[PDB]
Amino acid sequence: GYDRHITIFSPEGRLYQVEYAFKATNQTNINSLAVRGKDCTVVISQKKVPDKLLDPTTVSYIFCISRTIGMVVNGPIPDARNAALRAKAEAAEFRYKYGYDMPCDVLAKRMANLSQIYTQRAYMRPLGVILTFVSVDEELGPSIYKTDPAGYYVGYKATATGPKQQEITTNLENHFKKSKIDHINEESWEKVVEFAITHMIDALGTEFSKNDLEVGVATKDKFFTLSAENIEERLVAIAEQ
Amino acid sequence: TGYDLSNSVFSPDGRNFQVEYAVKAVENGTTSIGIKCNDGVVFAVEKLITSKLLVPQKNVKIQVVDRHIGCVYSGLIPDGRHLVNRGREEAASFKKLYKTPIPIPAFADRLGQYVQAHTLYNSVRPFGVSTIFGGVDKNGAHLYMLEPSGSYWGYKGAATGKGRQSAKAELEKLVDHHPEGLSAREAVKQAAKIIYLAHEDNKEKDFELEISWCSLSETNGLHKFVKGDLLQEAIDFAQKEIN
Amino acid sequence: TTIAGVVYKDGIVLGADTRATEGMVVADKNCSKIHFISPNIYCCGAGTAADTDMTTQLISSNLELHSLSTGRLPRVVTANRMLKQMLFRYQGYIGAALVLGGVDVTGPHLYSIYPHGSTDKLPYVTMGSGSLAAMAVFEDKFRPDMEEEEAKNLVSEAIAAGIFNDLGSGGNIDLCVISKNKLDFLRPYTVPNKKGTRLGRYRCEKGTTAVLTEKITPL
Amino acid sequence: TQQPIVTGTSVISMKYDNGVIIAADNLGSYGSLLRFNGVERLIPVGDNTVVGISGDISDMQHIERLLKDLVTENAYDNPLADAEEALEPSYIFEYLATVMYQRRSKMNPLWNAIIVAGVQSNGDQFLRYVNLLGVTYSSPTLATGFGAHMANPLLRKVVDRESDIPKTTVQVAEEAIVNAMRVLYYRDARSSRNFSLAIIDKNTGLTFKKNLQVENMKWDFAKD
Amino acid sequence: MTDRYSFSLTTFSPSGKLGQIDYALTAVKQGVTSLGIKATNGVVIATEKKSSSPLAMSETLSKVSLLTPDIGAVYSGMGPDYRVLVDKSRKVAHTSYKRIYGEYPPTKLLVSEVAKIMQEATQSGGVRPFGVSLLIAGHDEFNGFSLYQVDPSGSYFPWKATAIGKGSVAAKTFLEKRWNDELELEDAIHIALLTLKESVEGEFNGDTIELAIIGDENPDKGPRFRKLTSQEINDRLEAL
Amino acid sequence: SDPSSINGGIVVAMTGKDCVAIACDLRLGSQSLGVSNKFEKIFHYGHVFLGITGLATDVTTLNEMFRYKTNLYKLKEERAIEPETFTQLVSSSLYERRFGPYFVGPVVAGINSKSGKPFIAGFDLIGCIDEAKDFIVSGTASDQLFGMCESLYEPNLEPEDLFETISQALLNAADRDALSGWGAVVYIIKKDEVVKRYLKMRQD
Amino acid sequence: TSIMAVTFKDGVILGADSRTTTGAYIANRVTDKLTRVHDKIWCCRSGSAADTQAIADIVQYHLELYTSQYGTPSTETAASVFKELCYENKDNLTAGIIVAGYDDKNKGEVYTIPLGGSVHKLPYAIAGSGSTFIYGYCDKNFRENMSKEETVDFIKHSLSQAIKWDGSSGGVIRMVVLTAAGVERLIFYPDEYEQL
Amino acid sequence: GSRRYDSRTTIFSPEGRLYQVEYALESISHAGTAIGIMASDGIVLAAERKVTSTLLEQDTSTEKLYKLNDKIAVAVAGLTADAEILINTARIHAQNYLKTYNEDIPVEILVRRLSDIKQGYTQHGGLRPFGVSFIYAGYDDRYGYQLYTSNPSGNYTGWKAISVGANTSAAQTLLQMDYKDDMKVDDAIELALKTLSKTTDSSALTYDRLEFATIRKGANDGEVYQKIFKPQEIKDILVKTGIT
Ligand SMILES: *[C@@H](CS(C)(=O)=O)[C@H](Cc1ccc(CN)cc1)NC(=O)[C@H](C)NC(=O)[C@H](CC(C)C)NC(=O)[C@H](Cc1ccccc1)N=[N+]=[N-]
Ligand SMILES: [Cl-]
Ligand SMILES: [Mg+2]
Ligand SMILES: [Mg+2]
Ligand SMILES: [Mg+2]
Ligand SMILES: [Mg+2]
Repeated sequence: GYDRHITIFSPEGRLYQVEYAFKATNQTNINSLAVRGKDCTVVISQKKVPDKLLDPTTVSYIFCISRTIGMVVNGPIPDARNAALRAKAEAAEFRYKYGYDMPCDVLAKRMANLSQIYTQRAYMRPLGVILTFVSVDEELGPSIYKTDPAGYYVGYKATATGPKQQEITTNLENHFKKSKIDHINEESWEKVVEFAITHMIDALGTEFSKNDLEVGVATKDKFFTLSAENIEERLVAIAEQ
Repeated sequence: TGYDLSNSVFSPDGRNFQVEYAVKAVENGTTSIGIKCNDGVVFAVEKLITSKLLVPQKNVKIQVVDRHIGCVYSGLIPDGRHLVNRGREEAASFKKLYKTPIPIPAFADRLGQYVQAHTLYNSVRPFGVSTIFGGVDKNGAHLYMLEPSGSYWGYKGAATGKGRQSAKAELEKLVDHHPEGLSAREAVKQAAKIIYLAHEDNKEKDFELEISWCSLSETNGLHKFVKGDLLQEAIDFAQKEIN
Repeated sequence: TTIAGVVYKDGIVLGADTRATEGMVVADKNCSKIHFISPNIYCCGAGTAADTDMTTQLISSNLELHSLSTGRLPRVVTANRMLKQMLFRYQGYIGAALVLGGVDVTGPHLYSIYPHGSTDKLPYVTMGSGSLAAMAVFEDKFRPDMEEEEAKNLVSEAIAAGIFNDLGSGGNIDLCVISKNKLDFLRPYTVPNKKGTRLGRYRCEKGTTAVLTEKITPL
Repeated sequence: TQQPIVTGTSVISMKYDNGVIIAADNLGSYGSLLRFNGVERLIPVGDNTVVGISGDISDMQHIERLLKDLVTENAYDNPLADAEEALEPSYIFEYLATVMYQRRSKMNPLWNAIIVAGVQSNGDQFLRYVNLLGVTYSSPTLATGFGAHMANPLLRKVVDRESDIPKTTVQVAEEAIVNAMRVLYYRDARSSRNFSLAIIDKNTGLTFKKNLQVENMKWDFAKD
Repeated sequence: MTDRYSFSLTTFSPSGKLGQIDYALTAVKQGVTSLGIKATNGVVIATEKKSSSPLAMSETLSKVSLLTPDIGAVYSGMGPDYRVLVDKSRKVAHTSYKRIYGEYPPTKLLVSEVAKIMQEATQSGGVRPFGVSLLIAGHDEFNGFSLYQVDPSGSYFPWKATAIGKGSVAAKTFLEKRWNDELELEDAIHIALLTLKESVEGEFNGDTIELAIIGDENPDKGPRFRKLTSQEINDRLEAL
Repeated sequence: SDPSSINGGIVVAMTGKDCVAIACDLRLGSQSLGVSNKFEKIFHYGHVFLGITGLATDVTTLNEMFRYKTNLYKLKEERAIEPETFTQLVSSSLYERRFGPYFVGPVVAGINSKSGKPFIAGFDLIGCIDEAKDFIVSGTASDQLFGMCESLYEPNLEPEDLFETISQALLNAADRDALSGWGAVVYIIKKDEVVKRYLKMRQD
Repeated sequence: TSIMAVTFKDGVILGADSRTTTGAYIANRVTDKLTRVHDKIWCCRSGSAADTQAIADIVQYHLELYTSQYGTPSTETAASVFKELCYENKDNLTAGIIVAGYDDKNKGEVYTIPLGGSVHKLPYAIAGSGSTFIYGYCDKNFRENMSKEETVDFIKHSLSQAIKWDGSSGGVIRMVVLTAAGVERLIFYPDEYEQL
Repeated sequence: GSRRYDSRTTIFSPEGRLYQVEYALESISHAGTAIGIMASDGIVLAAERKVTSTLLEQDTSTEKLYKLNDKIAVAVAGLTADAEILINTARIHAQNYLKTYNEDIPVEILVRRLSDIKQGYTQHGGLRPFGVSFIYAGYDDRYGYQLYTSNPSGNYTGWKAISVGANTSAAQTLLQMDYKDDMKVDDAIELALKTLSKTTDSSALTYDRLEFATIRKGANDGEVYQKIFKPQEIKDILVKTGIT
């Protein structure tokens, strides 16, 4: 049964190493969510600091890839950082060669094509991570694109990733079935973040403090992550209505 | 089964058993710790005196990287040395290009990516060391701890090796009882104590205490070894606390 | 060669003569010097002709593959970069002197690219042996935000200046008008010189040439 | 093969009874243009060595980094980095000498003349020269470029052979060096008034003197 | 890091089977149904857009890809493998052909180049075969309209009409009855939409179906490849 | 010293009405010394003809190289190469030696078998295409041929009118060049017959 | 070419002419020789246009990638990357680059990199063919901790003279102001500066 | 490391056979039968296509008979993709030889070259061999008409008549029974089709299940002509010989 140890076909036409890399994805036990506004793309993720000895400021699964592109990772941090460094490098090389900022989807496809190589070449293992890329693209507008260990990638209106992804997905599906639009019809990103947090609370059935969340926001010409106090202000507004 | 026979193979869990087996080598090693203080960091390590024939103060375990970073590790000592050699190459190339000495978070990822690379192929073995390291850069003090998987985080205090649970409990008390912070000279004393308390897990043989520190006020942000009177003052403080 | 370009209100007007020379001799009187890079970007070419042709073809090919992967129209800056970085790498040995003009998502852009890998971003440019003649016309009469038919005339007037005053330049005037709504490839835009009419027929009558042997093979 | 662009002129030096003195002006010439007036060309390595460098300033800055990097590297896994296993003048020199000759042998020289002045572990005076060709030599007085023609003659009147070194005090040697720097300022078209001087003594250690100036200048005979 | 896999991962078993090729074909079998039909004045290729989630924008995921202006491709099997074959096919159509001859390759030669790439994954060191079967439809001046199938082995066959993946056995029987040598392109599109409806479970409309044609030139030439819009498919579903 | 004028010789090609003509001299020399009067410079790959002037070792090499390439082309494509396609192949092949070129002056001539359109083309030594309808000239007496062709030529000539035009252009140009002549060949190419004629000319 | 960078109280200002010549022909009379390698790190370019453009693009790339990993680079770091390229490729380059940038910690900083590939940190720097004519003027008139208006006038007067005497220099005087407040672009036309 | 997963394609069994070559021959034994018959005035190549549907476009299809140059052709049995790799290599060797010597490559030289390539995959490199057996039909002015075969081992031999692929045992007996040295092309055409008609695993032999070719010097002015038969022509020759 060496067809389960390396990336070759089993008799069923399956790559077990790819499937087991998908299982490594949930090893962190963190749920992420991404939604789109009019002018923005918001990505929120659970933050869990179990050890009191940890510096909580260094515990992050959201990455600033370029100025326009942000990336949240569902999976172990070493593979997450492997993917982050490569994505940063690719985005910088792109801008040098082609003279304009790498689009979110072009990066997603590039990282996906790399992920595909590990599923075909035997010496390389897949990374045990799902990469959700976010930006406000200058051509396509608010963008969410996701990559996985299979080398699959696709654009999203909104998405969710993690152990309880199905609960979050159906919660989001139901809201967009009502509104009948591909986005959160809201001017300010502040309120799109408030939506994202609110719909995660409802879906997961857990309240959050400022230190239980981690928020990334893409606007035109910059992606940035929110501080604990910026999130606290967001949580106050949710509670007050 | 057979998923644990080769490095970089995912088990049906989603685990890399070879990395988890490297952790067993780390757990087998001597106790090492790190303490983040007000304007710097302190590193300390338990050195088991196997025999009377060992020359005191000569078999140094803590290693310096560049002039401002200290590294200490538990587990397979040669693997730790290999990782520091690489760290020195990384810190050197960084300074060569960018002029400034390598920042601690920047340096932490350099080691992190290299250790992670040794979990990507079956032709290499993972590192048999957890590495505690840090120093002072332009943004102040930073303490890190880096595992065989390539995982690392920032810490207030860190501990690894055979006496890690004992040490961790002691580090957690310091964090609770000093929210405003710990001074560099306090941290040297506390480091000594914690190694002495964590020695109950390696109590058969007697040991030798080794401490180092970077502090903005006490060492001008440079890594120095604690020697002579300051070392003896810390040993006396530790010996008093166990009794 | 006289090649030129201007930025006008709605977009870009490129211009070129049609004389290809070997030394002092004219090999082609109607040879095309305005090249296709992408559907929204064209390139006028001067200097060494082979280098001009192959450099544009390679960057056009690479931009086509880039544009298929990204699924969106290519930009002038990426055409500019790809030409620039290649020409620089070859340290002037690829003697391509280009006027690169096109219309992006970010609006109209015009560049001059030199053999050594320098580029200038400008509202008007001229290159080739007739650049000074053409540049005189632009310094005389250019203004920003021109209407289309005005810009067409100015470029045509600038290429003409080169045609008549520069010996390296001649033949017809080709234009290429690029805007968001259209691409007009005008070849020829003007025929400023009539072909010289011959007064005699000097063609020989059948059987005049002395043959030794003959062979016929069918296909 | 290159050509030197921004350049430093004479580095001068001599041995005396307890140590060595080295000096060099603070100018970075750009051909005839006296471009940079704040260039330090004496670069200390630890507390027992000063490397004085003339010639191409970019190549000097490269060598400056190699020495800075050498100190870092010697400290690695070396508990006696500030004691018995500290860098010696002879180690620092031999390294540079190896580098200089290796580079000339690849036809890509570091376009400099270097004098390594210092004091060894056992109190011995170290003073040795190396240049872009890898040519090395030692003498009681050493000087590079222009100073070889004007400073050496004056300094050799103080220490003419080995046996004069124990007879020469630090005051006599420093006066001689400062005197020689004045003579060079009158006569070297690519020198400057402002200079740095460094004494490495086996008792008093490294004394580094910045912002010195040539003074007592005889111009009064010009008016006639 | 040494890529130590310098030896074949596809080898002959005692029975004469190449296991990994057969297993790749099993992966293709599990994939969603796609088909191709050749008319007299065109070719049509079609597949189901099996959306992994309703939140996912299935417009971004193109199963039908343009290779050259006159050649199109569709697949059944592993999507990521298809994507990198399309990348290489597009590139080889420029490097080994267009930059040499100043024109795009004919359908059969581009097919042959893709087949070569897939064969090499079947014999080279340290790789598994591609887990896709391709259906390549195209036109060129001297061969006219053509439709090819390309399997994980690297083997390729020209077809009048065929189907691959999930319901290919049933779909091929359906096509055998309906196909003749006097079909117009519109007749072939009609048959494609009928044949594809059998293998589709859920929603059957322009948003869940991807369908392209190689036909007349759309205004040096115009491109013969054209991907049908979501509206254009729905119009033909009313006359179904 | 100048590689393009050691061995000498010329090629000219013309278009006519439903026909093309290509012609060349027969000389090969070492500068002043005449060596061969049987060195033909026109070759064919199917129905596409290729004249090549310049350094004779490169003439021979390129002939062998284009035979090689067009043979493989035919095996793969299952059809003979066309003039338009071959022209692009020549250009590519020449430019891939951009910084160490073949010292040659090639001339393509032929009729597109499908469209029936007469086609000619020329190239510099690094593959820039002269794409002229009227005529293409090459070799040591190119200037002489340009003059002859510009005054003698007119469009849409019948095959045997065109023969007299191209032949007189070649012969009279060659007689004003020291390094050309020693015989000549003229191909008259039609959609499905080719007439090859050797010309009588002065042998000095 | 006449270019200069001058530190002042609130930060630093870069200044440049706009003339690019091919021999005696002015190829571009509206050249932008002040190029941005980071938000508040810019450079003045002199020498081969192909070389200085190629370098500046590589630097921009390195500092973009530095920022992705380690946050905003110091002006010193930018100068070091410029130096590394210029020094290691000295045999194949003709580039004289002034690097200028604003940190909040360090405030305004100016580094000059002449032909050799050496680095020199200075209060102000002048460079290009036209600089020779204003060494005297600039030395006599420069003061430290000037106001923004004084530094704009110092650069304007200086480059005015550089332009007047150097044929290789001319056109408009462009400037780029780097302070805590942000990045301000200034332009000054012949009719303004010639009458000074 | 990687050693764990290595099949070791280039080793001897205890009996002194090459495992992978033997297994590749087993693969080839299931491929559609190909027959070569050499007459005094030409060579015949006949081959049976496999699986075939009514929807397979036959006139633009080539799985069995390929052209190497104007004098030499091959019939394939095994993996078609593997064959095409080797065929394009062979096509180049012929043109390299033509370029070097200005003469067409002799048939045996081309055959040896390909066979030497196949051999290399059995002795080094650690890769699987090519699962292909060729019948080479060719002419040159030294030996005249020649038939050869090669197989995955890299061994090649010359023949008067030969089969590869499926039912070669049965096919070779039927050929050995009816072949004679004075035979002519038209008779060999008939023998080839009769042999396939008896050895086929199909119910009947039809035009759509065949590829067919002849190498005749039988041309005007004694020059060699390769004829790859079109679908309609194979149908005519099937009626002529009396099989359909
Ligand atoms: C005008 C350029 S100029 C006089 O320098 O301003 C013109 C532009 C042009 C012509 C043709 C095309 C075709 N697509 C595109 C752009 N260029 C020339 O006239 C140019 C100088 N001529 C050629 O390059 C010429 C073309 C032949 C087909 C006649 N080839 C040559 O002159 C070669 C050049 C060469 C030889 C060796 C090494 C490098 C370059 N002549 N020769 N021999
Ligand atoms: Cl890619
Ligand atoms: Mg793998
Ligand atoms: Mg003559
Ligand atoms: Mg003669
Ligand atoms: Mg001026």
